[PDB]
Amino acid sequence: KLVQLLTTT
Amino acid sequence: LSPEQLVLTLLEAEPPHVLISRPSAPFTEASMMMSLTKLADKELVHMISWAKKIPGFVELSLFDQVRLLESCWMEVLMMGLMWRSIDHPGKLIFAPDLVLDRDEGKCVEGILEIFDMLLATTSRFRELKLQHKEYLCVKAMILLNSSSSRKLAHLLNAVTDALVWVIAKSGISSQQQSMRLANLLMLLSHVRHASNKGMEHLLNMKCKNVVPVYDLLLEMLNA
Ligand SMILES: Oc1ccc(-c2cc3cc(O)ccc3o2)cc1
Repeated sequence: KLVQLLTTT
Repeated sequence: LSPEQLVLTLLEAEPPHVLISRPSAPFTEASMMMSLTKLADKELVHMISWAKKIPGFVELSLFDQVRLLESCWMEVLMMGLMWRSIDHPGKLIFAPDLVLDRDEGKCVEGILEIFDMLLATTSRFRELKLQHKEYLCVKAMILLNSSSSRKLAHLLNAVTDALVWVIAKSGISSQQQSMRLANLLMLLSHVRHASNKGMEHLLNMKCKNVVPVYDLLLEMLNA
């Protein structure tokens, strides 16, 4: 969750 | 990148205004925690984007970006709450459709404690007449100072340099530029304190499953 938002725009 | 331009990019990183889509009406303990958790969850999404807009942040290791956010998120939320509440003494403007009074904090056990803390710190920033640009630098520092290593210190130093600059523009005495810098930074201790308490209270609410499951919020709360 935190990681996917940090790797997507 | 000069201090002024760095401050400008922080302004451009500002998350959008958030509402919880709740028809105006009195509050209860079940609806208050419902709204507070639902709001925090939404703001958390916008906070991630905000951080990525801070020059150099996405240049940090993935391990650092995660640990920085996981440890400071509540502080950043509460710092935002205080800036929004600055021009509304005696009120905590969590959201346009979520305005709370101190007595309303009595609907939930242990939250009145945290509200007073928030109201006090807010009142403090009010006395100092916190400026928007200062709010931008301060919030940025909270994230960067809530601990690739060198890159971080470099970034933290840049933002710190931006705060000094903002203070220098106010055109006040140098001695008063120092007094103001220290007073603004000393308040971060109170924001970090109201944060730890807000987490403890929230964690306790989770363990009791009194608040719905918000994937992002749950993840951030657990670690
Ligand atoms: O912008 C903000 C700032 C703070 C909160 C928030 C939710 C919440 C829940 C608790 O049990 C205790 C403290 C809290 O503070 C939510 C949004």
